[PDB]
Amino acid sequence: SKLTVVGLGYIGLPTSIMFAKHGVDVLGVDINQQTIDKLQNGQISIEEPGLQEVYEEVLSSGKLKVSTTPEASDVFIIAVPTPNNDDQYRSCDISLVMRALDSILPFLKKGNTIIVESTIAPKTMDDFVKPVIENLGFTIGEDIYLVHCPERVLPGKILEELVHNNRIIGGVTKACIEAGKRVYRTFVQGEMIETDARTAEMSKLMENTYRDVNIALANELTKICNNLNINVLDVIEMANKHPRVNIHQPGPGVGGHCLAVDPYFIIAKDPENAKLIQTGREINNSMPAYVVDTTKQIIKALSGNKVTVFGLTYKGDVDDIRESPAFDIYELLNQEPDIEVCAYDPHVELDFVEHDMSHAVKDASLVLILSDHSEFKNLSDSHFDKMKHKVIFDTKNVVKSSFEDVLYYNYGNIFNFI
Amino acid sequence: SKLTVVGLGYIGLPTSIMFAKHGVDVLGVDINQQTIDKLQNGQISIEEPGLQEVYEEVLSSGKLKVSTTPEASDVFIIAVPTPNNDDQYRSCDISLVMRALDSILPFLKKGNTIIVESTIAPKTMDDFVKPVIENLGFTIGEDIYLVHCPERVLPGKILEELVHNNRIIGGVTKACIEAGKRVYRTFVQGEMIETDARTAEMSKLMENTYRDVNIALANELTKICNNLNINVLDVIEMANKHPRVNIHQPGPGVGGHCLAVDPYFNAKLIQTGREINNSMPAYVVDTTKQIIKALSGNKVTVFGLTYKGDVDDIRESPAFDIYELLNQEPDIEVCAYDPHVELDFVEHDMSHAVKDASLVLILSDHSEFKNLSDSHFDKMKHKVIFDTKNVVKSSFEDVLYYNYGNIFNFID
Ligand SMILES: NC(=O)c1ccc[n+]([C@@H]2O[C@H](COP(=O)([O-])OP(=O)(O)OC[C@H]3O[C@@H](n4cnc5c(N)ncnc54)[C@H](O)[C@@H]3O)[C@@H](O)[C@H]2O)c1
Ligand SMILES: NC(=O)c1ccc[n+]([C@@H]2O[C@H](COP(=O)([O-])OP(=O)(O)OC[C@H]3O[C@@H](n4cnc5c(N)ncnc54)[C@H](O)[C@@H]3O)[C@@H](O)[C@H]2O)c1
Repeated sequence: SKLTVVGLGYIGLPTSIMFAKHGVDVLGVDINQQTIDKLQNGQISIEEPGLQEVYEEVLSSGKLKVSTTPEASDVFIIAVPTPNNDDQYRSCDISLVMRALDSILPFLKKGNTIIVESTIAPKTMDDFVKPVIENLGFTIGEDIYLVHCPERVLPGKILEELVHNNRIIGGVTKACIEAGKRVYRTFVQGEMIETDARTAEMSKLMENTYRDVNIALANELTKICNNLNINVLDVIEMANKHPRVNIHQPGPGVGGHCLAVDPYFIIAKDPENAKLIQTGREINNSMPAYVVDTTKQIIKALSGNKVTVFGLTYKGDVDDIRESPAFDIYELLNQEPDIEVCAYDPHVELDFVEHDMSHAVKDASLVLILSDHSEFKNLSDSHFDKMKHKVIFDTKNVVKSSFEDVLYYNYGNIFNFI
Repeated sequence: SKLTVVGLGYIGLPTSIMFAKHGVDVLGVDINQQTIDKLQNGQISIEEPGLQEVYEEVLSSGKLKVSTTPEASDVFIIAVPTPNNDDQYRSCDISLVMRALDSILPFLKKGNTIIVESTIAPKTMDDFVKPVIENLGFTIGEDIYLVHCPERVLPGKILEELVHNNRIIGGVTKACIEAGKRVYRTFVQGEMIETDARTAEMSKLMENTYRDVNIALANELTKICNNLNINVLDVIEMANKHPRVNIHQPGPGVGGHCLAVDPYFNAKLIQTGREINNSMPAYVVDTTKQIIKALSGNKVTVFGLTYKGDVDDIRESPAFDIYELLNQEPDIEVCAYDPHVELDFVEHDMSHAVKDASLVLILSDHSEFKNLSDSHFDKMKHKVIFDTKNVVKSSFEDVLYYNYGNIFNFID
């Protein structure tokens, strides 16, 4: 048993380290010479706790070797990025999987297994991958095995997730399913959910679509509830008491790498039919503007100009931005000339970001909480003493503590100020 | 103690039967003399398993009396229908509730309790009910008590749910909450969820909105999946393996229900969801045409005319909407088979309905459809089923079975 991994990023690198730790002879392949040199030198390319340690032993074992050129293997894994095409429908860009596939093609031998771990649009495996392979003479389920196994990981111990998480084996043939089951069985303690390529592709993208549409509903309800002087949050809690009702929570928008990427892979496949998914996307995309307009309303009624943003990340307790509605709000609030913007975020390290809470809140006429950081769960009137007007507008409903001098506004209270 | 229920249908009648069964002197009111006469004669107006039996004893006890006119009571319960204001919004027509409110107004006395059990649009209790009452001289939380307690009925386990299910008492004042609690405490073993009128109103509507939007997603996926030659049903089952993913099932549309929208109307997602669910009858009709184009004949047998399975309600039914459309189509011969629907144009015998039919279209999830063999469909011209509710669980040999996940296989 020999294995190749094409694309050695947040997915590829840990996948290589996992198979090599488990005795498989692994070749790691990347377009980046920087990444290759850095790995050949003995250093990991991505920031992950204790991964550098597990890599060290693995590279010394001779079980992991990194090249820019693939070689004949028993199994090939494509873990390259899938960007959202600049276009109207934000189509899946399968362009990177296609060139990775091309690089694998000359080293293919009968009996081999190809795995696409990258997020792909429905019918990619069948209408794009399958043809290119079958054309060489190979026959899916006989000479070669095609599997889509969408790999997703939280930087909260990626290796742990690689072992224990439930996996979807989406093979082109029932044979491809067995071939892919054979491959992940080396370390997967989790369940091997058997299905065909198209279902595994559609299903994975459905998981993020159900989420996005259901957040779009909660966000839309917040807009309706605020105009009707109804507490959206109290309403969601009531209605959710029904076993068949699972209304999601509102927020400052929908960022995430997957959460905003994935629903667009479905739209682009049949744009005229995906009206609900599109609408869902528009509503979630409008939340930064809804928050900015509300922020503008608050500062007009009060004297002060300064507003302190609390949270710049897409998720709580992460130092990751890049895919954040919280950053989008800050950027917009800054651009507004009649608004003075002050940053505050304990997780990410940046130049324009203030790290002493008191100086950030100093003379501020609003605290716009945008991320659900655990540090925000407990906050007293003392933290906000330096403010011009002690008033918080929480969009993530993270503040659980009690206030006396501070005016607290949720997505369920904001109509009480306006 | 005297209680008055205005409207004796699927809600009002069981509510009357429950309070009377618990020793309250109940006065059932309905606008329909037929319903009044049948109840006075000793027969229930709605089809429900252990209900005619519990009514019999209750009527004999003298605890339940039915009139067309209300009278002074200690508590008034409005359980009239709330139709949809004809929109792609599906707002709440409160006119029947407002009608019922008028009919009770002259019998109001200080200390009384008014309960609106009907589904109402947000801020109804505050902007519509509250003013009309306060105008007479009454003061909410002092003279009289206004409560919105939206029901949730499950035909079959109706009376059982009436006792064990958790209830939302939505009072205009904290006093109104206590007043409504005194009433339901006579039989409610379940929890009394204390809240204000607007939250109780908005939540029932939200419960309905989550459902509609989530069905609109499953229906939209079916349209996408069929064009991509993917099985929607297999996809839903896979994705639902995730604990925080609960994709709903597709269907032949969504039957009439009030939504979390203010009638004054933006509400883009709820509107879109409504349009998609409203297009399902046409999608099914178009698919039916296609099936009939590839086969010979014109006959198609519609199996189910109701919005829900094991019910007789044809009101605002997508199954009825399909039948109506299929009839209107000149190149199509239509036949309706529903065991629960007592109507003139509806065929009683399954064999005569399927006789020379080129297609059998299942539109309702009736328990009788769960188990079906090739023998039932022997009289057909072409033995082929297009199930929209995925109710058929049984196995076939000569019959061609199609689902929302299979239709693309009929080579179209
Ligand atoms: N970020 C995640 O943990 C995550 C979560 C969900 C889904 N995914 C899916 O996996 C994909 C990859 O994510 P990632 O975080 O590993 O990306 P990444 O940027 O961290 O790594 C991609 C790597 O592939 C290399 N590469 C690109 N094209 C190549 C080619 N043609 N041949 C060889 N190497 C090539 C790049 O140099 C880079 O090192 C995502 O785009 C998405 O489809 C990832
Ligand atoms: N069908 C259900 O079990 C159900 C489920 C959810 C919500 N609801 C809510 O309850 C409402 C009623 O449902 P239902 O199934 O009982 O309807 P229904 O048609 O079975 O009964 C309504 C009864 O009220 C009577 N009526 C109408 N207007 C009246 C008036 N102004 N004065 C006196 N009587 C009047 C009618 O004659 C009829 O007998 C629904 O529209 C909805 O708001 C019902």
